[PDB]
Amino acid sequence: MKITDLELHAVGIPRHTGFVNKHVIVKIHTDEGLTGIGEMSDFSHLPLYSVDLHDLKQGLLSILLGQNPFDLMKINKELTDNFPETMYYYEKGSFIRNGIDNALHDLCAKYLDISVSDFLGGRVKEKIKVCYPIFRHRFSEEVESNLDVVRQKLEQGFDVFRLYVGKNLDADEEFLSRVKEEFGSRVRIKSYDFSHLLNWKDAHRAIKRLTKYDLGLEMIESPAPRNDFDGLYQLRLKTDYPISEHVWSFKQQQEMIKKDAIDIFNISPVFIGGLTSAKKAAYAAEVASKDVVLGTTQELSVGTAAMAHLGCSLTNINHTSDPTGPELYVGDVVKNRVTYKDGYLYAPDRSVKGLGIELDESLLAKYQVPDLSW
Amino acid sequence: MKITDLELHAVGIPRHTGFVNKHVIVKIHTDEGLTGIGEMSDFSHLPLYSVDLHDLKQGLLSILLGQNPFDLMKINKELTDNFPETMYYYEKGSFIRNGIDNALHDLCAKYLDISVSDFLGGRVKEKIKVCYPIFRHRFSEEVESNLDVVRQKLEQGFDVFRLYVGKNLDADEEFLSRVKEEFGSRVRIKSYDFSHLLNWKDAHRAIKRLTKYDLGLEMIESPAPRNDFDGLYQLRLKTDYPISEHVWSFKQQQEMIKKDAIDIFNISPVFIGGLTSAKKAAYAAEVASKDVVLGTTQELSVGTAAMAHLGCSLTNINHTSDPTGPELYVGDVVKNRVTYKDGYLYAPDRSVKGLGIELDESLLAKYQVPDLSW
Repeated sequence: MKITDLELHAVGIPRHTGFVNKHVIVKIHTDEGLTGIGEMSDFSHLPLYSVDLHDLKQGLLSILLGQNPFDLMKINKELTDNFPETMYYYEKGSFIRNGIDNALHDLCAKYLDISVSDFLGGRVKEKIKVCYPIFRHRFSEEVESNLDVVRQKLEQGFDVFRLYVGKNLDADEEFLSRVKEEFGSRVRIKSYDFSHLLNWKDAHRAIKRLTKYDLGLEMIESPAPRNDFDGLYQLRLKTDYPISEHVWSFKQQQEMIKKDAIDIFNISPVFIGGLTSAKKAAYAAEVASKDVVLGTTQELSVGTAAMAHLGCSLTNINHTSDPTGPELYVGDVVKNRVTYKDGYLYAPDRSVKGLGIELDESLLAKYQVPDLSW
Repeated sequence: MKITDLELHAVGIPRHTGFVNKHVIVKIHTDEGLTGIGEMSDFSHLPLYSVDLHDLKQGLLSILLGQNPFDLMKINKELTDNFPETMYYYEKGSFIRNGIDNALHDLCAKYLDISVSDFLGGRVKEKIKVCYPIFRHRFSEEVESNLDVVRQKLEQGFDVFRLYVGKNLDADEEFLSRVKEEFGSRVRIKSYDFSHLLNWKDAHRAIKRLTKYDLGLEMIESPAPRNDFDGLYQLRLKTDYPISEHVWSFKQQQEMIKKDAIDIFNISPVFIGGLTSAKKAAYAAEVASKDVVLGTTQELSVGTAAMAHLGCSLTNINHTSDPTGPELYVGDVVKNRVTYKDGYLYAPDRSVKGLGIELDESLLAKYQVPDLSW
């Protein structure tokens, strides 16, 4: 009923590339003993500075100590007050707020003996279709390797992928051409993701040549520089396909809504500050009669589980989403990881109170790191 | 866990004028036996036709039968599917959806042994400031009577009122002048409500003369015809004070948000289809960095209790609200009515699971009526 302590433990999980992303596993304790778990991921993004976890624990406790975890609106306002939105995609304050708010959801749900799902409005479906990533080709040589990825993942159930483009357009068409002639309708590339790397006119040129390949194309993702609302709008009018963009702040989302700059709002709790903020963003999109899809993150099973519950509760998700964080790592820190089958992300067992994901202390100690330093 | 039946009982409560408004008391039953209660009010508004309750019960049951009350998002989508939004202030389908969604909230909360408050994000405050209505003067003769109302209500704790203006402007200034010289800063008229009766230019003229009296004025309410978004916008730029307007549909709200037509969104669950829809509207306003206030309704304690819980959960309500439905009637159908003290509406006891309001069967039978006919 009352928050009494907080634990912030940093962990580093080696990716299939050897590189290690650092995450923070959150534990919110209470006077009665129940504990809510959460995850602060994506700290491995610019700006090139690291946050002092000792100091962060202290500041977060000063805010949370003695509070009722059920006062989500009150607590989130206090979190936003201390960790302001900045219209920047990778604001570390967002990851921080996300871990806390998500842990509060887990805590409240456990207390009421219900799944986080039932705390988010229930189920509209039990799973959401996701896609597997094919990272941008810099050389036409990497094509073959990516073709194998499609081959391998298709066998594992992933028939839909998202292609990060923009660098070497010739290499992208070759890849698209190769995948079309080898798998045909067996595989779909639901999106061409520009990652804000091109100005809108340059993206328009690329879009015209890549869309010559419509392998179940659903949308064009991030085809303009960050916060270039007028650019997104122009591209939206010149592009037959839906334009999608990530939501990283309410001010940014408000600008896109007011300008009718995009077609699909790509939402991820980690980039907007948690489930509470993500729900607000999804509802603002719903009121504006706009579609939503869940975005990609570097989250492990704890953070991804939150997105699974969120996604299965929304009524305005009619397209393929991107949460595949667990696929980036071999290991994790839970007893049982989230389930992906036939290219779908499943919401955790509704009969299990809380997040439906449990931590494995041995794995936590195994991947533990002293800080979030680069 | 599963909805098994529905009860729709019409009641007519005589107002302090003798006129009787007809409401519908909703009861959603489940296989386990728990029951959720709700209220469908404001049926006494145009259009001049009445809904067949026998048929309505049947249709609503066909939708709800066998469903999990916790699937709020799913159920609300089905409700919206069958009772579409129409951009009309008094759409009866809205009152209908409101009674059902609110009863589902009561049901879910009772099941989890928590107050509806904790099902809405907790508490930001325990009460919200409201104002007492002073209905439009048609003659300068009614002034004296209204002065008594201010006198009487001020003694009862209501130091803030809302004035419905537009008809006889000379009578309005006289009233405003009389109240200022007799109570001074003791009383406040937080709003001049035009009720969509004047085109924006005519409202502008009235606003300029009435604002000569600033008795703690907070906003100008409904100063343009219904759905006149461009008019509201023009008035918003020419009026120093915040412009407020009711939200009756997401399409309407979306237009006002996109155009930045108003300053304050006046939300009432009954006019937008229930707590679930009202939360979405409040969040869309929050994302747009706009304020919200709760509007007036003809609701008894059951419906008003829902607004009390809602209002105490929001972080963007910094002005005086208008829910005073209970003040319109002498009687009601509950064991204990909602509490108003010092001009504040209090959220029901958080320790009481559900809505915090209980029906009184004897009173229900006492005010029962056969239909919603005019």
